[PDB]
Amino acid sequence: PWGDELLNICMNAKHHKRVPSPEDKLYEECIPWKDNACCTLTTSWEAHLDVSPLYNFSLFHCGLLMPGCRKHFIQAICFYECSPNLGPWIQPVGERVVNVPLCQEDCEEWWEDCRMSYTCKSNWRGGWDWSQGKNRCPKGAQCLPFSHYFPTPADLCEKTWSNSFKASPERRNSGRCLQKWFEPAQGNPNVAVARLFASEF
Amino acid sequence: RSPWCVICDPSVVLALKSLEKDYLPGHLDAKHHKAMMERVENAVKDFQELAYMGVVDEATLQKGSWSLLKDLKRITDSDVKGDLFVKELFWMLHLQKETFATYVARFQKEAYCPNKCGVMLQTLIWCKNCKKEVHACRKSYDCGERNVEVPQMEDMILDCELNWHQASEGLTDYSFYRVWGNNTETLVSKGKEATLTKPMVGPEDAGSYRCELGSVNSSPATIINFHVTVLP
Ligand SMILES: *[C@@H]1O[C@H](CO)[C@@H](O)[C@H](O)[C@H]1NC(C)=O
Ligand SMILES: *[C@@H]1O[C@H](CO)[C@@H](O)[C@H](O)[C@H]1NC(C)=O
Ligand SMILES: [Cl-]
Repeated sequence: PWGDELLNICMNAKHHKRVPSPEDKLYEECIPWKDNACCTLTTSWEAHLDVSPLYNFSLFHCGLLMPGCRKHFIQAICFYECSPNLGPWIQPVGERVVNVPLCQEDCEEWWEDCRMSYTCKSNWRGGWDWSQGKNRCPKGAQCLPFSHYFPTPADLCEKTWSNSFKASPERRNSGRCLQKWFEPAQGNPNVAVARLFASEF
Repeated sequence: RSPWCVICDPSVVLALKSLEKDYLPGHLDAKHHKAMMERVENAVKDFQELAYMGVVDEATLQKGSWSLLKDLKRITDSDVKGDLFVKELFWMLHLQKETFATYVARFQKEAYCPNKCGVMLQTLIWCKNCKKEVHACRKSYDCGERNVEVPQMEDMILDCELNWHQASEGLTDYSFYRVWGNNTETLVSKGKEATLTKPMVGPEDAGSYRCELGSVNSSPATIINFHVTVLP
């Protein structure tokens, strides 16, 4: 009826805590989730690594990203790894997450801050040259601005992480979309969203 | 497809504008100026010589720029004209780019993120857009334990300094904590001093200590743990 089954839980993926609980200490961008996290300190740290061991997926493939752009991606990782408010979007493929609605501001700022940075592909979900252990751009793939390969914010949100996220037309504080980062001072705006979606309505 | 990082130096771009407006009139047929410059601008807008990350430190950039400027001035001071001038100039740009590639490859292998543990913030310049911003070099969460034995009644010095600290940006204070067996801590000093001195030590000063070098950011730049033995 209200999906409490689906509230305050962690997905069964390889890095996740089996159940959420508070953390004394999380690294940088993952701190907003301290209160109650699906990530350990180690996980939160690993989210900030160049070629983070979590996915062995390189952000530098077209060269080092502008720091502003790197920040967005890392936050996305913290969110996926640490959020306890994802139940409604969990699916088995041992579980993943599908079409989590990221508020338009989240996708817009991300897109905006990565405009100057460079990539070679528009579907990062596959088709890379994988020979070094880490992905590199395949034969003939040109490095160009993000705004070329992801013409809209929506493209960026949805395609980088294989439809884990959905770019919502809904804006923030609507009750109906999640933030991939939030200021810890202001308290977690995703809890109510989670509750809403767990419900029949 | 990337610019030659050297145009991120204003003196370089101004030197090239001066070449166009001041040098070409007296040294090359007027009917060639336009095309010559288009060709130079293209030389600088693409740098094919280079696993290149597209970044450079101010030092490397400067070295490159100084070098290019020395050679360019060599040519303009020689007062050379016409086909000769054209050939020398483009040879020189070419040579310079190759030289610079060397400087970059060295920088990547020696000066980029030289920290071996912890987190160093270092300013870099992004070649594609000349934008100068600070990059976080993340090596390890830790910097690892120090085992330290101090003769009773000599002074205990705990050194938190690493080589790279002085060069890193966005660092704040060295914090030293005692780590008690009951899982609590006490902050014993917090300051710009990289070492902790505790004089004329007794058995009561043995045990665990931790250094945190603080960051303008949310997390510390260096964590070092010390285990102190007092030798009677
Ligand atoms: C990342 O690389 C390591 C080391 O080569 C490999 O063993 C591991 O399976 C990779 N991690 C993931 C999560 O795929
Ligand atoms: C923990 O142990 C230390 C050292 O024995 C003692 O001074 C301190 O009062 C203890 N702290 C607490 C909170 O019990
Ligand atoms: Cl959340």
